[PDB]
Amino acid sequence: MRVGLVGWRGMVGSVLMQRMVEERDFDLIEPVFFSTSQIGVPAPNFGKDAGMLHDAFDIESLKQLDAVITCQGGSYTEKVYPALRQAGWKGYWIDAASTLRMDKEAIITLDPVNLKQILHGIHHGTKTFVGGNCTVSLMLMALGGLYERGLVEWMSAMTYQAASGAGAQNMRELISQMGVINDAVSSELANPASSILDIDKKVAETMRSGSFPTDNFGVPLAGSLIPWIDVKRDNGQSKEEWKAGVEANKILGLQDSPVPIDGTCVRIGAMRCHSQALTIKLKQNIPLDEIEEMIATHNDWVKVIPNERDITARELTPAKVTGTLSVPVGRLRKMAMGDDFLNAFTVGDQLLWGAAEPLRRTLRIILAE
Repeated sequence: MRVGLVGWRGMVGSVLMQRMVEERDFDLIEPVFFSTSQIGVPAPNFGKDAGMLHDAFDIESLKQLDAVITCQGGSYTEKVYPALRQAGWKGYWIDAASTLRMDKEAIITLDPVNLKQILHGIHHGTKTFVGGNCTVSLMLMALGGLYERGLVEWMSAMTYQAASGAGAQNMRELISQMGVINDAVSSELANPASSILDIDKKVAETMRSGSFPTDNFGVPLAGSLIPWIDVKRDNGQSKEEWKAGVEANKILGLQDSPVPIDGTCVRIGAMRCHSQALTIKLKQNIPLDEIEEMIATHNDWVKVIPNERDITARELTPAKVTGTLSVPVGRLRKMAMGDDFLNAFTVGDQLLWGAAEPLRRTLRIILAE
């Protein structure tokens, strides 16, 4: 099967390859790599020889591919996806960008959760599959048990989003900022007896000095947070706080009867793991004993973390999760407001499940058919 990869050198594109190499995905497909900067040059060899690089903007070149997995982003998809369809391409388009997520002809992929919805589409046309928003898919990879059973009346989400979400450049800024802040009070920290409030004062001035590296975020992220992600919408939500409902239901396939979901999406200085604090409103007071099972059983990556202090500290943090496909969820307890009020805190790598993993898995699926 002739599959082209686009935007594969990018940040997501890279995790995508690492994983395809790990799962030997390259053993069931004839790969063709795409670039926009220097066609003709040899192509990467992750294991097998894949010839040269091809023109990612060449509609004619793509027409000869059965599959296209692009992590090249929206601006690319907007031009090339259309051009490719109208030119009669009936092949499979596996995209990471949000562009086609809300299109009728496109299925948002997250099999662990919606394998059903995917297979229907596979046999019944559907050639355009898009991955879901980093926040939503990690959320579902944790609360998959409850949702799949329509057990949820509504959910309130307050997030702790990693910088990776914004782009590679932002991660760099985050660590530069952390650097710039230590640099300001480096010595004073050494002297175990300096003035704590003086250390603070400086740190504050620094983050405040225009010379603080904020070209990518606009304001400081390290040592602060930004209670707004993406563009403002008509009502009060941001497109980030919005992709929540619309996209979540689409997957759950329940748009004319959708579970209410809203909350505040905040950026915190974490590298690549999104974290969420959910106020889950269930419909029927269910024993926590059973919520854990439904949850724990939904898929092989969600991991329930005993609501015990010490272990939660080791286990439910960006620190532990980053880089892994594990999706911890803990602090599971009924809340001060009724036994149909379930509290839950989850951590998840945004580059894997929140972006790349679904894509490669989807391929393996479409193949098993």
